[PDB]
Amino acid sequence: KVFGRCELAAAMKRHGLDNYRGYSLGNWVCAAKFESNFNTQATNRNTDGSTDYGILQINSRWWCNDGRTPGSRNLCNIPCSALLSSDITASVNCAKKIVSDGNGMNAWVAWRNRCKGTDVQAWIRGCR
Repeated sequence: KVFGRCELAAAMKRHGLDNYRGYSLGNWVCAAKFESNFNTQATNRNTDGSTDYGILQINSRWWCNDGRTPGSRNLCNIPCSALLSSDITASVNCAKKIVSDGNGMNAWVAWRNRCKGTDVQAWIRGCR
């Protein structure tokens, strides 16, 4: 599913991401924009052999199981395929664990390089 911007904002808010670990909703929407272009089905292979999955590009080395990643820990106890669903619940629940792990949203490279320090509230402009 390719979410609309305000559609994704509303889903993320419903699931409690707005201000989670202190990160306002626009941070999460901006992260999803630049990690996946709002596409729940996005997958990208990494140099280390892991893959990033879903709307928030969750990594198969630490967080989800894809059956082909050396050193996998599956800390979010979930198949990586579950992070590609049109329902963002599993991605949200795993993102909550990731952002609590110590480095905050810096775990999302696209957030760090393209959202951090910017006017992120622009990402929820026009949204109810």
